[PDB]
Amino acid sequence: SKVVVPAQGKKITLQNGKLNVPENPIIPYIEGDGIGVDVTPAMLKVVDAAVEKAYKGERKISWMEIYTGEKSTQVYGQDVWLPAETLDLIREYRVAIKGPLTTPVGGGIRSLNVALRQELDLYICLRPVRYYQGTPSPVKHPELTDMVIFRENSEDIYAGIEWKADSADAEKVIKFLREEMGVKKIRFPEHCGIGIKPCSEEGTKRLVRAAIEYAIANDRDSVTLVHMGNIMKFTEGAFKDWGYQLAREEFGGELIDGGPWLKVKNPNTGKEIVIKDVIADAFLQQILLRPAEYDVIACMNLNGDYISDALAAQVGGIGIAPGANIGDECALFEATHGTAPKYAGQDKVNPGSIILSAEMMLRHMGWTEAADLIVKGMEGAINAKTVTYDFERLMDGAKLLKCSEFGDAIIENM
Amino acid sequence: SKVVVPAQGKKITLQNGKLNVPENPIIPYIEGDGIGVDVTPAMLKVVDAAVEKAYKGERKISWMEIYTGEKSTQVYGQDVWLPAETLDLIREYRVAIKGPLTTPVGGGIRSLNVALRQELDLYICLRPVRYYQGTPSPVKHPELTDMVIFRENSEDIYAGIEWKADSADAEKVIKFLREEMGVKKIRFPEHCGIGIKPCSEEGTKRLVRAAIEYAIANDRDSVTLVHMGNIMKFTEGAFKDWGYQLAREEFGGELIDGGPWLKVKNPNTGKEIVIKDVIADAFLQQILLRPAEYDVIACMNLNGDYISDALAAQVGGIGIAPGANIGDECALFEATHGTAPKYAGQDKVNPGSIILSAEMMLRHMGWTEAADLIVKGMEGAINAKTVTYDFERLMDGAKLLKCSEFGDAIIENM
Repeated sequence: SKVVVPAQGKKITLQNGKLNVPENPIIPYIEGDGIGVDVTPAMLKVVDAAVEKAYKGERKISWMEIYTGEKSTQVYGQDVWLPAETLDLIREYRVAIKGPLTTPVGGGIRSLNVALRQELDLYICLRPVRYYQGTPSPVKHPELTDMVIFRENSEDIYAGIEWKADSADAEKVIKFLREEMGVKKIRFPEHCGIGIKPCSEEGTKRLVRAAIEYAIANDRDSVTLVHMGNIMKFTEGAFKDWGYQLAREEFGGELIDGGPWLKVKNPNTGKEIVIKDVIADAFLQQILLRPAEYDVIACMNLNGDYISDALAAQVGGIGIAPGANIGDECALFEATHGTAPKYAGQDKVNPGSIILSAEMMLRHMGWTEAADLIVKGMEGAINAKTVTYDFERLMDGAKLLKCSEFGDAIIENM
Repeated sequence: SKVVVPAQGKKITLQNGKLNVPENPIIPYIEGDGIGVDVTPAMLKVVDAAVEKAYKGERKISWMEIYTGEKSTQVYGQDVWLPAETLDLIREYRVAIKGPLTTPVGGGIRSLNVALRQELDLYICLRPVRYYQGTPSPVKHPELTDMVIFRENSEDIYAGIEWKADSADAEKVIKFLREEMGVKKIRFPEHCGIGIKPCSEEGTKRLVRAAIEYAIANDRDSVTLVHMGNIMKFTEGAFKDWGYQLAREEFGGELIDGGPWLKVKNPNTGKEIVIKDVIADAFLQQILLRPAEYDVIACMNLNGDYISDALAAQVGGIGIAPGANIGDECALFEATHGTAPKYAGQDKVNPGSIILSAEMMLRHMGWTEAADLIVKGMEGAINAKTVTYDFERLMDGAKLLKCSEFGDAIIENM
């Protein structure tokens, strides 16, 4: 019911782990709640422009609206926050894009962002953060940050295995812990809440396999594994050891000096990719202090969340950091920010994060000329100092532009 | 066996939740491994100076060496990393100080820092981070950071309840989760590692009671509760709700506008302490971007670890951030950094973090004139630009001083 398939357009298809992409492809998009009604029109107008320019008129995306979040209840019953349908059309048309989603409070429904990521097994959350010349930054030297994050999306504490304090189930599990497993380290068991953090071999190796394979494809200098593993030996300490095992076994890694770090062969280039580890709290500090020593990061779901958001802040963008959730069978590109409902409908917020995730969506389909064009576009709009509220409270002599007008400034510069 | 009690000195005593502190008190100190052999001589020389000056000769600390870490095996059997004795002498003499401790790898022995913190129920880890005028910083505006962290120390994932992947126990607990509790959200159960994160009411309220009581004592503007609670409803989401319940019930909190944030009465001053919440990933960004809006932070063990280390980096100090572990019955002041064994014995490392934790130790005994004197001392040593390797690679026209020589520069300036 209510999604209308367009007339002209063909579905993308998978053949030999590679995508066959039509000249006229169907790409679904979820508009988003709150500021989604503003940034999703800017993204469609500028992607459309960037492929009319790049392929001088021969390719054209056919856009199809699908639903999640608040707009879905409007469209069906107030009861439904993620229609079973949406999950099928992201896997069928293989590549889709989304704006922001908030979830109802308390009321059973778990973060919709993670319902989608987990129900479609999008196990790689990829978050590249680089500096755009001319962005107001908090830090002194932000040009030294050019990092790419592979945050694991299927596991960690972020899975949602938790029981309410004084639940009949919470008491069921703490009794099992004290009686059957000999756990003395629980300080207060009466009125206590419990969560489970799982970490496995086949889940941490599929994420670090993609992170090393991406360093090889893009001629990157190092892969850092971050983990708070001196305290959590068997979940984060295990992920450090299992990621090293994999660079030894599937990628032929070899010892530097005498440890712990390894050296890996680029087959396409013969350069030497270093594989290292930093414990995550020291890493949080390492990213402000010695940022050029780090490049590709591989980490678990909660660590990757905090590191990404921190790195995005460092370089000047809570609001223009691109995102992708990727799996073997499909992919979803998303805006990374909140719904921000106070400033919604008014067209003043920044569309940068959703536009730069449409860039990431275009590089993945293999349309790199239209994507390099959307980044030529963003570097000029900003060099020319013409920008949105969030970059103008911060600087001198910038001209203030609305959200629909800033997309038109991206087209001007490509 | 081997700790020698000094001849002149009396033990500190507790009476009515307050300390009775002798003119000639006994304070134990654990030297530390690695750079501990260098920074612990600087701390003793400068504290001794700061009380000969302040009390013109009438008070004198009697220091007593107790043991943990590497030096303990030297002193007893190679088998013992934390002698049962040490735990008794910290609780008996009530206030003690430590240098850094590393733990043996793998080999059963859990992080010695947390064995001490957990076995002595030091449930408040207090970490104040402020900027010292003239420190090389990564960020543009570091003077805006003056924060104090109450990291909870008894719980969270940081407790150490974890089982090896493919352990007989790990399979015991995942079978209980799938069969008896109906857990479907575990992506890969074969070859999977598990950890438990507990969060309770009597544990989160004793930590937030201290954080509000400290804001009242020191005339602070706000108390922020950080939690990644939109994803972890029942451990971190529970700690947000339980900390609000406590400012309503024991401190008379009242609603601002209409939520969620509260307003609390200062009885000593009638000013208005705001109680707010930020979800932890956005907080990590909020600390770089709007740092003046935050003051006292209350958070769980893993969150408090990452936030502290990040805040310490922001302002210019991985290596001069003070620390205290506090409980109802005793307290331990510590250096926050690693053992750094490469640079050990050579006397080149910074002694700032252990000295500034001896400051914190002196304010707690109630000797505030000797403590204000140790901070007059550090602000001048740095204004005068005379400093250690770690602050000299970073700046212009500084004179290079060794570690024992930098303590002598702190005495000069008080």
